[PDB]
Amino acid sequence: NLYQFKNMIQCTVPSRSWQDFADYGCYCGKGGSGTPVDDLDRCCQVHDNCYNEAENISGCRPYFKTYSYECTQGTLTCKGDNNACAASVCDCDRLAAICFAGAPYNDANYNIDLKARCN
Ligand SMILES: CC(=O)Oc1ccccc1C(=O)O
Ligand SMILES: [Ca+2]
Repeated sequence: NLYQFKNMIQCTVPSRSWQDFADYGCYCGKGGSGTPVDDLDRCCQVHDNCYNEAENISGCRPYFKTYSYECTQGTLTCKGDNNACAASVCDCDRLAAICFAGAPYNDANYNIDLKARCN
């Protein structure tokens, strides 16, 4: 679920407030269309796409599904007790968190005008 995703972010990127990733580029946060503005936005595009794919699983709701995961000593793990939906969503989130940690953050791309620049 989003609360868990937020925690994954806090875990792999402890140097930025999680909010910094909540409204960035065309894909990070609410937005979900257009051309990704940079490598960080591409992380979010793939993440959004990953959620769309999981929604195909009957009864699978990525924003709300609680999965089983651990973040200890610099390592994020999705656990084995996850059903297909939970496993898929956990991996979507895990891969995005890792992606965020390796991507450059451009303050200029935070809170951009989605209606004008992302369609
Ligand atoms: C806005 C939202 O509900 O989810 C997110 C939180 C942090 C980063 C990205 C997103 C997203 O939906 O793309
Ligand atoms: Ca999005």
